[PDB]
Amino acid sequence: MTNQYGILFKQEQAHDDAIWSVAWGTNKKENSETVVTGSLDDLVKVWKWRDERLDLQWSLEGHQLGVVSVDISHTLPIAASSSLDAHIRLWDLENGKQIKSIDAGPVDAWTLAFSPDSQYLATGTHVGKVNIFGVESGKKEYSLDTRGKFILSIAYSPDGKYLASGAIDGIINIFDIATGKLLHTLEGHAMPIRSLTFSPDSQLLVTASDDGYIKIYDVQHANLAGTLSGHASWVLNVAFCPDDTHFVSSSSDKSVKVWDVGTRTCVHTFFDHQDQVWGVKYNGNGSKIVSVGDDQEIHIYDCPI
Amino acid sequence: MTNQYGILFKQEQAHDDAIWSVAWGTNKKENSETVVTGSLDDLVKVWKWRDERLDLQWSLEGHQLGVVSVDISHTLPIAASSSLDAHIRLWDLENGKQIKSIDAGPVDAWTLAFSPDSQYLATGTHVGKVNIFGVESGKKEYSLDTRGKFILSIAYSPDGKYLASGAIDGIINIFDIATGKLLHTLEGHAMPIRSLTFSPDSQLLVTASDDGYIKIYDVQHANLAGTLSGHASWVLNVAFCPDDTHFVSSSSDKSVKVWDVGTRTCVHTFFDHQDQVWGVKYNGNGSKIVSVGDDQEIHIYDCPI
Amino acid sequence: MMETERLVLPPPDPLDLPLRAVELGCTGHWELLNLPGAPESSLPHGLPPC
Amino acid sequence: IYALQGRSVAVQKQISKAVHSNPGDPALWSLLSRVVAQYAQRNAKGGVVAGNVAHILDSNHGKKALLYTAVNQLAMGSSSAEDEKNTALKTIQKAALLSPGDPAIWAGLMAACHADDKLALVNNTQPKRIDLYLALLSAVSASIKDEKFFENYNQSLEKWSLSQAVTGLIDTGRISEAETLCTKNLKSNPDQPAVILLLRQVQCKPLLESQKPLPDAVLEELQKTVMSNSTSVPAWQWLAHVYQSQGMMRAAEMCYRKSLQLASQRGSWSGKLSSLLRLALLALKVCMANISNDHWPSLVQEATTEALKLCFCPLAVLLQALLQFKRKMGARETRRLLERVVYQPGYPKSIASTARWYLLRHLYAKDDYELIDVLVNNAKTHGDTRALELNQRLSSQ
Repeated sequence: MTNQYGILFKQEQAHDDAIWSVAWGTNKKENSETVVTGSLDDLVKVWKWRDERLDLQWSLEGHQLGVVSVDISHTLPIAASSSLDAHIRLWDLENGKQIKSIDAGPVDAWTLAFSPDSQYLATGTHVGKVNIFGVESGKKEYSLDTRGKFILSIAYSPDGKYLASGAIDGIINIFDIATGKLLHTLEGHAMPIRSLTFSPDSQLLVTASDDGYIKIYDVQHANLAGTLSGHASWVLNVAFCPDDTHFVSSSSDKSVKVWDVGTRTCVHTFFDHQDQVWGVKYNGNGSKIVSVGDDQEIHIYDCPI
Repeated sequence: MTNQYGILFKQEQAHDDAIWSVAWGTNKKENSETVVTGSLDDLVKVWKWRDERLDLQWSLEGHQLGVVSVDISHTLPIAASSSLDAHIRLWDLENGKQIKSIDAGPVDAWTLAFSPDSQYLATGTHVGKVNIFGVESGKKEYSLDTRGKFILSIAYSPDGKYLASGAIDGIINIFDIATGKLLHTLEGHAMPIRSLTFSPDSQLLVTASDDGYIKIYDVQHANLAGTLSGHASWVLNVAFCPDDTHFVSSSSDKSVKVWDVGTRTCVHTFFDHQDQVWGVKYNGNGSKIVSVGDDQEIHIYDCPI
Repeated sequence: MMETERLVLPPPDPLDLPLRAVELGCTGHWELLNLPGAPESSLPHGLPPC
Repeated sequence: IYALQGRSVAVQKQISKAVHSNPGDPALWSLLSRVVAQYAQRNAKGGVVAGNVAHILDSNHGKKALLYTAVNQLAMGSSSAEDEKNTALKTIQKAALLSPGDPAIWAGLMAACHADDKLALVNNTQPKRIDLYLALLSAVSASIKDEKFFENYNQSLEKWSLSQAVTGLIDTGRISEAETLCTKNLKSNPDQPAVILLLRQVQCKPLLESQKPLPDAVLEELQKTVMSNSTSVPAWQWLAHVYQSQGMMRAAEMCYRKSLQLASQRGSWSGKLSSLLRLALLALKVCMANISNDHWPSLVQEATTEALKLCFCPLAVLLQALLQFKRKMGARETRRLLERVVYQPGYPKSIASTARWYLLRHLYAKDDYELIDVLVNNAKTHGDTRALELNQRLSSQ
């Protein structure tokens, strides 16, 4: 019996307005399957995947303008969220109690990503800095900087000693986190990036563009070893699966395509999300897919191993 | 092929906030070299460059808000300052104590300038006029009138008999002090001017508007002799050298350039400030430059004769 | 408008403190002054139209 | 388009969406700051951040972005670390230096000066920056004269500036100058029922500053004058203060209630809390005199409940503490509530000191020396002069 990718769920009104960030954490080995979402309404909602559905755990708040990025930590149960007022919160994930509130000046932080051991929480900056705030202990441990434009999207390598930083002009800079020495700068595109993703066993780096193209690069060089041209309009987010077999992409043309690295073609395409999709993610394995659109819908698709 | 330009002194934190104007006066017949600066405070600190450094001498204050213009005199020991405080209190410079106080709001005074014989202290008003007060002799003998807009810059030709006035929207008015009759109104730039200066012997008038250009007009006619464009942001002050060969301009792009009028080119650029540079002046026999900036610092340069 | 008058003891207790309520800003932020007098809010006429 | 429908929350959300799409474009950030200043001014902190970001990303948008961020800081209050060089006054001053042409910056200067006066008064050190209101008003009028047409907006700006100048003159104490200004203004043009209220306020300041009895003619005149210019909660709250001054409390309560209804119908939010807290203060203070006709505690209860329904007003919880302490002074509930007020953080200094003081009095009533020394060290770990001195004087009578 063929196990085809199935819609398998739709959630009609997750938030009161558009949804912008989704994180899926199989942090707890028990029935946690924590899903966290930020949605421009100054609310961060914690959901759980109980048997076949999402039941809200709680909605927790304190945010001035819309929320821009959320992230969930694998090692410890802990969440982190940044908004438009450059103000970062850390969430307990057991009481919703805001352990710490890292402030920030007018230009410090745009997006977030944890360290594999949940210690550094690298973040972008409107004027090019990639300064790092040590988790739970320190503030502005150091500031790795270049000369350049806005940095929308930031990627972090899984193993370490890599930190990829997209830019508004469309250029990528990769810095090794060990010391901060810029390895080499990739020209990238002539339009913004909005998403950067590495791979598990991180040797391949995939970049999403604002012109609809997707570029595959090899970490050892600046070899543009791939280019994908299926999405009509912009592409906003790209995520992999725990094996280097396929990734999900969520254009701004209301289409989510699941591409494959081996053949670099769209193996399957989904047609939902009446308005444009802003986030996509994978669960603790390759099985399940989460997509969040501008319309207030959470979607969980299936993708057998 | 250029001379040896370079810093001599660097005051680390002169005031507690931005420094908005500066005046250098070799007032006494011997080598006194007193530098007076006003800031975003009440502070009007009076420094003295004795041999190799600035040592604070007076810290006099009577103001409530930030000082927008300061001035010094070459004949008497005296100084004047205006602020958003609606007051023109003029100091003594010998015991560090106030001499007088004139009530005048942004409709009666914006920026100061002493007379060639340091006797009248004309200022530029809001409704378009230029008001000429009398130091040590009262208030408001007479006001020249130009049917225009807010007036920002006031300059006196070194020999007297000429007064120039820039305005918001660009137009420039040249009066002759002898009769008080408008000689001619140049149109200059199309946005506010906020700095003007004659040349020694008063045959060359240098403007600096908000768009980056530096017109070089010619007095006794309306001829312009060229446009100096080398900045990348607003131009905030221009000071003309004691010998009629160079002049210094400070821009809002954190850079102090030194031009020469013979070839209309930039000889040397100083890249030493870290924020907007609000004030530049020469000294006596012009061989040093003072540059006060938005960051609290006082640079003194070396332009050998 | 029914009573038209009230007589009260102005120094009721010399131990206790009179309450002076000062209002700061449009977003709710109040403080308590010591000396007795009018309520004396800040920005009495509201925010200036910008 | 969204604002036409009166939605008034979607608007800010929509502009935030647009800025998220295109994180550059200083203009977009500046517009977000302006809308937050105008619509939904409860995200003041976000607005301040947005204005600062707009100012950073260029120089030529300095003008409007600095104006909007200064106004947002004004709306915020004094929610800072008492840090120099980043208060409202400094930023509005910076904007005034950038473009001294529009009248909004001058009005912002007026507001910043008044707010600084009030903050210094709170710290109770000195009123400063005393007499500049007349010059700024002249500047505002001169600047407005050269604006082509935003007629309604220009009228609003000039009217607000005039009112603010008169109030400032009243505050500093130069009654005569305010009087001459108002007289000249009314002699200029036919009467408008707003300025006459200002003339009433300036008139009635000497009188009622010293205890005196007033004739019913003036009081009825004042009430009619307030009715002339209705739909303005400030005026009504001031009238209620007048009632308290002479002392007709229930009438003051009614005036506050009318202001509350007016504020609630308008959809405003600050005015409603101001009216509720003021009414609660009136009832509790009148109760302080230990008066009969036990209805004022009920009014205190309802007002405080409404206040907590809206928001997290510390004054409301302290007010409940005082109501409980005064009526049925008691042993346990009052001490527990007072200690709860004075022990969890996130509370203003004055509230903590007052609650600490009353808890100290109750604890001295029911002697327990260990807790008393605990209170003494609590005072020590903060800055206080009054609790410890009173405890020392009355520990050995």
